[PDB]
Amino acid sequence: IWAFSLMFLFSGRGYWQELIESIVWAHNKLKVAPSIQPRALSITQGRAVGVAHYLLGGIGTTWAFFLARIISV
Amino acid sequence: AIDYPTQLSLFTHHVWIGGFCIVGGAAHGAIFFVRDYNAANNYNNLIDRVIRHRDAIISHLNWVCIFLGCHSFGLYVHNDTMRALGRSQDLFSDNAIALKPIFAQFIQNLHTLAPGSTAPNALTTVSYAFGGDVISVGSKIAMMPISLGTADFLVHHIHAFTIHVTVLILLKGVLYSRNSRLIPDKANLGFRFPCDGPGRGGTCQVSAWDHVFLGLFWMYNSI
Amino acid sequence: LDGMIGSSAPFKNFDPLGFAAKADQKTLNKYRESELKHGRVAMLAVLGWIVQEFWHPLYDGKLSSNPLKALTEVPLIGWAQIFVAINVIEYLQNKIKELPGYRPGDYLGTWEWVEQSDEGWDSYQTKELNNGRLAMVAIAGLIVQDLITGQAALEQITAGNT
Amino acid sequence: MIYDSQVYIALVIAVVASVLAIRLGATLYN
Amino acid sequence: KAERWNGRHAMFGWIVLLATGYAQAHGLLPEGGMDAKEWGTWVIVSTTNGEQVTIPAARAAIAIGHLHFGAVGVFAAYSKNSVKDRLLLEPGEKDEAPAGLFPALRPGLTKEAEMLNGRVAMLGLVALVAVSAATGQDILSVIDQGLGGLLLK
Amino acid sequence: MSLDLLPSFFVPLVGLVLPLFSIIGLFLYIEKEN
Amino acid sequence: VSFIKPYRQDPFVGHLATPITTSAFTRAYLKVLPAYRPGLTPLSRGAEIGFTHGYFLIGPFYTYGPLRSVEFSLTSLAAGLLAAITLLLILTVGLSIYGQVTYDVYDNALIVKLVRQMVGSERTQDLPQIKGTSELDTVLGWQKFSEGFFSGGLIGSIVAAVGIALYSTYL
Amino acid sequence: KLKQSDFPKFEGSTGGWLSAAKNEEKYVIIWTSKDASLFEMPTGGTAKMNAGNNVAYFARKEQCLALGSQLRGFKITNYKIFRIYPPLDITLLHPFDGVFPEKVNQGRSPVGKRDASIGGNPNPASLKFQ
Amino acid sequence: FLISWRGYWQELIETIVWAHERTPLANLVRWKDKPVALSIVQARLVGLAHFTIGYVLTYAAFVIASTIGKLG
Amino acid sequence: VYKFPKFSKALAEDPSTRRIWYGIATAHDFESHDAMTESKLYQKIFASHFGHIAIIFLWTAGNLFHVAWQGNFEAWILNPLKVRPIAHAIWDPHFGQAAYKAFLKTSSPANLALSGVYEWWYTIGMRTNNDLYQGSFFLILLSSLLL
Amino acid sequence: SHTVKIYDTCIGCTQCVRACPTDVLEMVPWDGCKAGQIASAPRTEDCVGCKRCETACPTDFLSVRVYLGGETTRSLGLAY
Ligand code: CLA
Ligand code: CLA
Ligand code: CLA
Ligand code: CLA
Ligand code: CLA
Ligand SMILES: CCCCCCCC(=O)OCC(=C\C=C\C(C)=C\C=C\C=C(C)\C=C\C=C(/C)C=C=C1C(C)(C)C[C@H](OC(C)=O)C[C@@]1(C)O)/C=C/[C@@]12O[C@]1(C)C[C@@H](O)CC2(C)C
Ligand SMILES: CC(/C=C/C=C(C)/C=C/[C@@]12O[C@]1(C)C[C@@H](O)CC2(C)C)=C\C=C\C=C(C)\C=C\C=C(C)\C=C\[C@@]12O[C@]1(C)C[C@@H](O)CC2(C)C
Ligand SMILES: CC(/C=C/C=C(C)/C=C/[C@@]12O[C@]1(C)C[C@@H](O)CC2(C)C)=C\C=C\C=C(C)\C=C\C=C(C)\C=C\[C@@]12O[C@]1(C)C[C@@H](O)CC2(C)C
Ligand SMILES: CC1=C(C/C=C(\C)CCC[C@H](C)CCC[C@H](C)CCCC(C)C)C(=O)c2ccccc2C1=O
Repeated sequence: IWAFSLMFLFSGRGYWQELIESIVWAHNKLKVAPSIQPRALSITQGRAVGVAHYLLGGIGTTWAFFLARIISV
Repeated sequence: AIDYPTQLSLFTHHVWIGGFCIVGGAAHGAIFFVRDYNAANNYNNLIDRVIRHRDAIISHLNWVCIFLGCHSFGLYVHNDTMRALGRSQDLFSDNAIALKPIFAQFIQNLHTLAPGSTAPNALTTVSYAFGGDVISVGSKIAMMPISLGTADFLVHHIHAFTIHVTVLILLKGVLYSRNSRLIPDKANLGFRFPCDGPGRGGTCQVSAWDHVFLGLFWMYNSI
Repeated sequence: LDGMIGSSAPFKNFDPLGFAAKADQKTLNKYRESELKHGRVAMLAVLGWIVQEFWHPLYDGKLSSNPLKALTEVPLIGWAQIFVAINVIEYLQNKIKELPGYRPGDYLGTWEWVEQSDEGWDSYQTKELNNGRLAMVAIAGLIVQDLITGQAALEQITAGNT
Repeated sequence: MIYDSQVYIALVIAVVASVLAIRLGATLYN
Repeated sequence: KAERWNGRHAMFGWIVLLATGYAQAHGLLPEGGMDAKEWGTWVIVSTTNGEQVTIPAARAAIAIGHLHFGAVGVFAAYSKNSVKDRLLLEPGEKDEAPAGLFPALRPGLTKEAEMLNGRVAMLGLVALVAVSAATGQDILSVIDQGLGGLLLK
Repeated sequence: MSLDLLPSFFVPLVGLVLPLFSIIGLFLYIEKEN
Repeated sequence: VSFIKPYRQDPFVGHLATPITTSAFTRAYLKVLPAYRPGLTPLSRGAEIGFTHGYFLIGPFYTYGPLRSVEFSLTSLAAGLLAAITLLLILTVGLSIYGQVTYDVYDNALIVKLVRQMVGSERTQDLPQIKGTSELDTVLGWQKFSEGFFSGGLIGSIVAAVGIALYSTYL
Repeated sequence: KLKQSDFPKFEGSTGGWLSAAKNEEKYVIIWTSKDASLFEMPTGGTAKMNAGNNVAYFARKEQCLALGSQLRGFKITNYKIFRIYPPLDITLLHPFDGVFPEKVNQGRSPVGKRDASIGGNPNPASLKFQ
Repeated sequence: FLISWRGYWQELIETIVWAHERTPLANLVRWKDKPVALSIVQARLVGLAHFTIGYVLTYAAFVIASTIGKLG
Repeated sequence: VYKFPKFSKALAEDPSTRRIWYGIATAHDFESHDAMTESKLYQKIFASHFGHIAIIFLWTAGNLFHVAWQGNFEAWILNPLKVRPIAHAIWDPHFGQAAYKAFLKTSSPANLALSGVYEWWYTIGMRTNNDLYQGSFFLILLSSLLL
Repeated sequence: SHTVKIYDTCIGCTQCVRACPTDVLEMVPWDGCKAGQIASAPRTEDCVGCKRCETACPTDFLSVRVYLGGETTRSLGLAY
């Protein structure tokens, strides 16, 4: 999860929107494009997702490390 | 005290909750400044005077953060490179250049002497961490004097440095939430906005939210 | 004995011997400078006397807690540095004294900001002056008592040599 | 083990290659 | 300008080489090697089998003397407004005119005399290095041969 | 002068003097005017 | 009373008149420093600054260098002195290049008046503009300042080394 | 208290202009207000208008224009922004023809107008080495 | 350099600029180029360069040292 | 603040430090330089290619010389499975005595060679520290040719 | 300084002009749309590149386009 966060933290919205463009092209080619137009997460939401995943991954890694170490010994 | 998993988990959990809540307090201070702050109602009061010299505060906090980081972390790196170069007597260690936390040891001595001298109705010190006997329950140590040496000096200054940088990010977010030299009308863009544009060389993350984002990162580091 | 700051309730314009009734403004400025310097030095001296008596962390302990005895125990090369620092400070004060609008005891240059002084500013200046006077009397008493008895402040009080 | 003469002349030839390098560097302009 | 400065340095260095030969011959020029325990591992030259060959103490002393002279030079370089002859040319200043194949024969403490002597000293250093490289002896050995034996005596 | 003295002659020379002169030249060049 | 006011009655400057920026103590203390002391040529300012700076610079190098000694060692003192002198040389190089790239003036406090009076219709930045009227703000002034800094640094480092040796030997 | 009587009653902030607006350019905004309204400075905090002529100096055109946009909330419209070079070289900037740029005024010519949409732009490969 | 973007570093640099401009004994020294934060593309490049250099260095150290210390 | 990005007037007029940063990162984008033609582009690329090949040959010559001078190539020939190849000697003033002792190989502290040049040169028929020196000399000559 | 171009897809809705923070754009008479007005960019020397102008553009792919170019103390938004 911590490594997953870096996708949102390091990248930008334009690339994901333009990739969603081709995915939407495929869906339209198969007549399965949703009426609710799929858009990439906003810049602020991309940052929020990145920081939330970063915190969750780091805190969970420390959580598992601490708990296993201090329960074993 | 003899259930070490419980003690470790309780400490870590409560410190994490504290750090998150502090970052949230900074975030909502910034939100108040953006939304609920009225310039007319706060003429020449404390809030106004703080905004009027925000530059001085932020610049001196920047200098303090650089000083603390340089010192703490570079003493760590100096120790690392002296050890890697086979120069064990050039470290910032106890058997080397020693940085004794004398102020904290003085306080530790004052507490272990408190019962009968300054707390005359006490029978024992408040905590054995300040000094005293080793308290063991079922052959497991409950509490014991926590000695402070050069290793605790460095890590305490690391704590101070990380806390100062987190405060720097959050205070810069709160103070520059309404306006700046870059964006003189940042309050009109709201508390939560990505940028003002690629101009001015680039105006990413100028919000105040983007400061609660970076401050969350630095709080994670510190905690 | 003028509209000068420092007149308090118990004895307003306290000049029983008339030292100020004949002096000009320059002599009165000199008197105020001397009084303020004496008061500040005496406040520092009283605080140091007491704190040294019940706390002397420096010099690896030693430096007997009784003042007027540690006066002859400082390495005498630390005395020189204190003397030089006081001298440099007073050289800076002398340089301040020629700045325009200088006031007798004002080394912070409060005349730059304080035009048309308030009652709070005058009251605080009087507070500083009165505390300085009390500290002058206290330090004179401290030195005299330690000379005649040989015990320090908290030592003489603790034993009961009163 | 190479001699002092071997290293010295290699250093001298290296100097000549250096003067040729700045001439190429300056010819590729400021 | 560069030619004049290099000629001055070449003459002074002929003097320095004579002084070094005299010091080596007359029991000066300290003996042994530098103390690695005192001056770190940077003075260690090689370790053949369990012994550390260090930089000779004589080399260190000669380097210190050369450091004195080079420091004097660096001060004069960053003292342009107080020295009689500057190291570099001021913007506007124009380089003295080349002396040519043969500088004017003006004896005494003249620009031409110093110019000629600097050229002669630099040529002498070039010839000394060439002789040492071609024949294979030490520089001081070549100077000793070129003085008959009156230097290393 | 032996061959083993060349490291002690060259490493300080290169790694300290060359940075100094290179910094001087580069700073002078990039701070020029027209 | 209020002890913070706009600087020089200008509420639009990025500055304030606090009890630290514009206090009489600050005024006198900064006016006795070599950088602002009246009656000093730029060479004298540089010499005093270099003396003080070398004097306090030899300290950390000698005390905490790579060749320290809990007792007094001539090698430790020489190492600290050489390190301080080389650091002063680096600082002098920086001063020289800074002055080379910053100013183009040989006599200030006049050129400004000349171009404010006799017009400055030229390439500007030498006739017009000109930041600062101090003698330190000229090509000649900064060159002498750097020369003084360098010489005074050498002298002060040597003096501090002598003092350190005397203190370690006779005390 | 202040250098000029028309300055807003501002206590000064460490966010005003710097050495740049003494040797490159400074911007001054002038306006007349009916009331001594309390407004927020683009640089620091709260200042008080004068019931009459008001003059403020800033380091950027954007700061003056942000102040002017704030003034519109006070029903103030006559604000005018000038650029001052290192000497007293005053140039009127914002109400350039006396009419705000949002309102069409005769005597303005189109600058930077292309007589085609975006799709008519030339291919970059045909704009190589010019 | 990758997580923190510009805009947050321009205001901090402005504060540093004010601090340098308003301090005695350092007003004598002024920059010729106005210090500004790295551009967005430059910041991306610098973060990528740090990421790549650290990646390469740490893996080279690991592979070499592990092979040497494990296989004699 | 001028004359550094000689190839770009737009950058040379930048009053900020961005001019220095962008001057480095646009130095080799010849197609974007001011007053640019195709002939000059190809000629500059050609000369840069020559300088680059010269750099490569100088790097190889340096490897050869340092193996010949501070390596143990000749000793490695007689026992390739036990002798560890040496890349070059180390002279670092920051070393302690312990670091000197640990990095000490034969006569001076040195780095083991992980480039496999010993095996490559041994395979192609090199048996002497004078064969490597000849290669270094020839490669410096080739670098001079290319420059 | 940055480059700002206006295209005839302009509908003269003035949202670009009233969004410019540095007074770069202005409305000028025109005869290519119902409103009889088109945006102009006569003060691009003050253009900062914030692109607020084209965030307020309602036309399909914009009628005001900002091309970032050479930087200036005005275009970099430097108060120092
Ligand atoms: C290991 C990675 C790393 C490091 C070293 C830093 C370092 C720093 N960050 Mg941070 N940061 C990081 C990751 C890191 N960050 C990440 C991942 C994020 C994303 C959220 C951030 C976000 C962030 C923000 C938002 C802020 C910082 C700030 C700071 C600075 C605090 C002041 C200080 O200590 O300066 C001292 C410098 C150091 C301690 C670095 C090491 C220096 C060595 C030990 C000493 C000097 C070495 C010497 C000069 C080398 C010379 C030789 C060389 C020329 C060859 C400091 C430069 C704050 C700032 O601007 O500064 C006040 C700030 O506001 N950072
Ligand atoms: C901030 C972190 C830090 C600190 C404090 C030190 C400290 C030290 N290092 Mg070190 N080092 C560090 C990081 C640090 N290192 C890092 C990150 C690396 C790896 C790149 C190294 C690599 C390294 C090596 C390789 C060596 C050292 C050595 C040393 C020692 C001597 C250095 C010296 O000559 O001082 C020079 C000091 C000065 C010129 C003075 C600077 C400090 C002054 C006093 C500041 C004064 C401020 C003042 C109070 C302001 C108020 C003034 C008032 C009038 C208003 C010293 C103990 C050497 C050693 O062996 O020592 C044991 C050595 O060989 N270091
Ligand atoms: C007139 C003032 C004065 C004088 C002459 C002395 C003299 C002495 N003190 Mg002392 N002291 C003073 C005030 C003074 N004290 C005050 C006010 C305190 C309370 C903080 C102390 C606390 C104190 C302790 C805890 C100790 C001494 C000790 C000593 C002795 C050794 C010197 C030393 O280490 O000082 C140390 C002094 C300090 C740590 C505090 C000094 C702070 C100064 C007075 C305030 C700032 C002065 C400034 C430079 C000038 C003012 C600026 C402006 C007003 C113009 C020496 C006899 C030591 C000793 O051997 O005891 C027997 C010792 O351990 N002093
Ligand atoms: C690119 C090839 C290359 C590389 C990376 C190195 C690397 C090194 N050499 Mg080296 N060397 C080389 C070629 C090379 N050498 C050649 C061809 C010769 C024969 C003349 C030497 C002769 C030589 C000696 C005699 C010594 C070193 C030493 C060293 C080490 C310290 C650096 C130093 O003092 O350089 C000094 C290098 C020279 C005086 C020769 C010049 C190097 C080549 C010809 C220049 C290559 C330039 C390169 C292509 C790009 C330059 C970039 C520049 C513009 C910034 C270091 C490991 C020292 C050592 O072993 O310390 C332990 C040492 O004493 N070298
Ligand atoms: C190739 C690069 C290189 C080289 C060769 C050196 C070399 C050296 N470093 Mg160093 N260093 C470097 C890069 C380098 N550094 C970098 C990049 C950093 C930052 C990460 C450091 C950080 C560092 C620290 C923190 C310290 C060193 C120290 C040292 C010295 C080793 C300690 C010793 O025993 O000397 C003892 C030193 C002496 C006896 C005196 C040496 C003083 C200078 C160097 C002599 C120069 C003479 C010069 C020609 C004089 C010019 C004329 C002048 C008089 C006018 C040595 C001179 C240590 C040292 O000595 O500090 C000064 C030390 O504390 N270095
Ligand atoms: C290298 C020598 C080889 C000898 C072999 C052994 C000796 C040795 O080892 O030496 C090294 C050594 C000492 C060397 C000392 C030296 C060279 C001092 C030189 C000082 C030069 C000075 C003052 C120059 C002044 C010039 C000026 C002012 C120049 C100038 C002018 C003027 C004159 C024209 C006037 C102009 O006027 C205007 C207009 O400005 C300005 C200017 C600039 O132009 C000690 C070595 C050891 O002590 C150590 C290290 C260890 C011990 O255990 C063993 C020994 C004793 C051997
Ligand atoms: C500088 C020089 C000597 C300098 C010596 C100095 C400073 C002295 C240093 C010392 O004092 C110290 C410091 C310390 C002492 O302990 C050691 C010494 C050493 C004693 C020799 C130059 C010697 C320089 C020489 C010999 C130059 C020869 C150049 C020739 C032949 C050029 C020919 C051409 O220019 C033409 C004619 C036409 C062109 O188109 C083509 C070509 C071919 C390029
Ligand atoms: C000038 C010189 C030295 C000058 C020294 C001076 C000024 C010293 C001045 C002093 O102030 C100092 C500095 C320091 C003071 O404490 C001492 C004094 C004394 C006060 C040496 C020249 C030294 C000059 C030398 C050694 C010349 C050697 C020339 C050779 C070998 C020529 C060979 C040829 O002529 C043939 C044989 C055939 C030809 O066809 C081909 C060639 C090759 C040209
Ligand atoms: C991948 C990515 C996207 C695309 C991401 C999208 C469209 C999110 C898609 C989420 C799906 C549709 C729903 C979530 C599905 C998960 C399986 C549910 C979460 C798991 C639960 C256990 C919580 C961005 O929009 C973006 C924006 C800015 C910076 C970086 C990025 C970025 O990295």
